[PDB]
Amino acid sequence: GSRRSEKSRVAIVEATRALLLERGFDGLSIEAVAAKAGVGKQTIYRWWPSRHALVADVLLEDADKILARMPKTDDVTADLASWAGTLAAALTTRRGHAMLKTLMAASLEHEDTAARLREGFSRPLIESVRDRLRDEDIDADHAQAAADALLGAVVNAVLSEGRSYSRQRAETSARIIVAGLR
Amino acid sequence: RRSEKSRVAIVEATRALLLERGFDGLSIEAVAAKAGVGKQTIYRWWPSRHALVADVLLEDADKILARMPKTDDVTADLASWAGTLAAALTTRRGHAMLKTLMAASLEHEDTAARLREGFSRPLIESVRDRLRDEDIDADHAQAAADALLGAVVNAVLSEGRSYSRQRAETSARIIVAGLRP
Amino acid sequence: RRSEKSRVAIVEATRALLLERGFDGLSIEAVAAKAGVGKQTIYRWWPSRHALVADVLLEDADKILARMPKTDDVTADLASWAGTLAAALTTRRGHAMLKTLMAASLEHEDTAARLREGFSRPLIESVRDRLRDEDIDADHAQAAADALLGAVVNAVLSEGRSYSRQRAETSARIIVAGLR
Amino acid sequence: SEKSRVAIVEATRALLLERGFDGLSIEAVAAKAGVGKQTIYRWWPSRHALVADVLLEDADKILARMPKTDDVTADLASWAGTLAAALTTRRGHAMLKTLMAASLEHEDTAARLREGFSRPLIESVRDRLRDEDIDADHAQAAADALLGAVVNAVLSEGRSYSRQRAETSARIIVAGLRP
DNA sequence: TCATAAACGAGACGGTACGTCTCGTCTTGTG
DNA sequence: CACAAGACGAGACGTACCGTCTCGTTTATGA
Repeated sequence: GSRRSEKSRVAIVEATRALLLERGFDGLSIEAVAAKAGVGKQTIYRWWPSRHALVADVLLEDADKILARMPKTDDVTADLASWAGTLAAALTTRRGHAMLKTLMAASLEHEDTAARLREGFSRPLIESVRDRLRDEDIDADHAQAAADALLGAVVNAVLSEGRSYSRQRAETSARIIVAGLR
Repeated sequence: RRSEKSRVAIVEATRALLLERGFDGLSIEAVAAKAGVGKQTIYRWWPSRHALVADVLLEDADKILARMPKTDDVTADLASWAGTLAAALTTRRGHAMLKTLMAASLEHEDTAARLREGFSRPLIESVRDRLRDEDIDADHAQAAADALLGAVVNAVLSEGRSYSRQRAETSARIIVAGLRP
Repeated sequence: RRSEKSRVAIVEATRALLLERGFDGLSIEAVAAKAGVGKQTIYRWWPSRHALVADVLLEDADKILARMPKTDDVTADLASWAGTLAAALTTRRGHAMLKTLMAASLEHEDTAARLREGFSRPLIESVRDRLRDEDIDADHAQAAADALLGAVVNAVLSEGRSYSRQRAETSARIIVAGLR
Repeated sequence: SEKSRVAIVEATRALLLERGFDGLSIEAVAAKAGVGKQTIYRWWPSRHALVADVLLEDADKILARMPKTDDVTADLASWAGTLAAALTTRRGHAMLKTLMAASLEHEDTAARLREGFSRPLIESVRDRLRDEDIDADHAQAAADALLGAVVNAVLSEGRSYSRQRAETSARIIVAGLRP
């Protein structure tokens, strides 16, 4: 029997990406997506339960555009500093920013997509950090509070202030936090 | 003139509705109906839904903004303050205020500006000032404050209730310790 | 509170779409658009597409209902009344009206009752009364009226604007002759 | 495949009974049969065309042959009375309503239904009159008048319309055909 | 002491979007 | 190698709110 149209799925996904880019999450209608992709609304509803699941699936496929590798060296401070700065750079590009904003918005509005987006974004970042500190044998309570403050520094700053938030502050926060672990 | 009864009604309905349905679930018509008011009397005094919500949050600002204790141990102070903040953002009310502050700020530029003035800026200021009351270099105070507030706010926003005073305090201790040569 | 003019605009728009679509392709959204109005202005004041359409039909009763001529020649009068009726159901508008009236009525009984009370009944009453003048058994009058209105209405419902004045008039002539 | 074409018709029939016209859906018909709706669309554009075929295959429950004896008034009265009974039975009223709706839904369908129902009734009357050397105009007008009376009346009033009324209109019309 | 204008409750207005529904065509796997 | 099962583009359905705009109807002085 009939099966899902790949062409329509691709068109929907791409149209959503574009509309978030030019309008934001709050500015996104299922109707606009359908129009822009030349599909019927129901082709969207058939496969996704909401605006939120659609948006989540669209961000997740772009998750590599934010998660860079964690550098491994004898020098742990410079590793987490490079990691923090690189992530900051990523989160202050036009789409890095719009991606973070959208990600926050969708998470606030629906718990399921917060969880999925977080296994897509939050968790791998924090685990890069905890893994890196676990290499230097740091008590997990501490490695946790540390990963907390390093990622939180960046994500919170980029959400409060905009693209103006510079690498340097992130790298500084990485240095302080790391030196705190004696 | 202006009706105070109507105003308190509207603000109270906006609070209760924020609490029960979150920001995305708040409609003006709902606020009006629960307040027994005509919705025009909401548009007459507030330029938008976001500004109204902003006002409501600011009026509640003292539930979240706590004064930095200034004793002899900067560590115990910053940790006291962090755990206190994390405890205050962890009740249904504090949490709802956090989520709302975020949603509203993400959607409206000037509402973001007001809420940053009323919440983010003073909270960064608390930590920053407290470190510049010793003589930590300014960049280091910025970055440290960035990290403490960052830890608390992003954690609460990620794990809600199951965030603890303890992790926020420990985080405070690690940051402060990273400031001693 | 309730806007006149919005109402007027919706009734005219409805008339237009029925006239062109007709009842089966009548949508609220097309009406709203055509009338420069919000849907909810239609939904607020009308429990159904049928009650809307029925108000629109009942306002145009005058276009169809005509006074019964009363002369010395009852044959002449019923011929004229019927030919005048069949003329008015053979116009673009009158025909679209009949189809709509019948379509609307089939779908809901309250609608059929309101239209039968604003249309069928005054016409059969017109005929029956005209014959009650000339003094005729009730059954005969009734079944004569059934056939005078019936010939016209069912001809027009079946074939369309190809139906004629002549046929209606002649049917009248025949029926009345038959009451001799 | 014409084994499917038939299994669809009686399925539409069966359904059309319990749901009536407005509540008919190609989807439901495809479901009752062992068939994908595309099979139904292979032979019919729409619901109206299919309902129309069902009805046409059941024309004989409505139309009955014109009696031809030595008494025209009796023949026509009999005809009109029989059609009148047929149109106010219970299934007959429902059928008439479905026929009218189906016609209103689309012009092409109103034409097929007129051609298989209205037309042979009219022509049965015109022909029965042409057998008595009545004028074509007068035979047509009398036809319009008898069929018209019955059909219009059953559409306007319920199933309460009676044999005697149709019969009476017949006697009146025929009486009026005399010099 | 009234009359008088503001602010008010109510809620109708032209609109946008929602999420559901059914139509008639298009697609694909299996029987 | 035809066809049931059903995905698809289209677009109307009736509902919920949006922000604007009348409506009478309180009120609270200051003429």
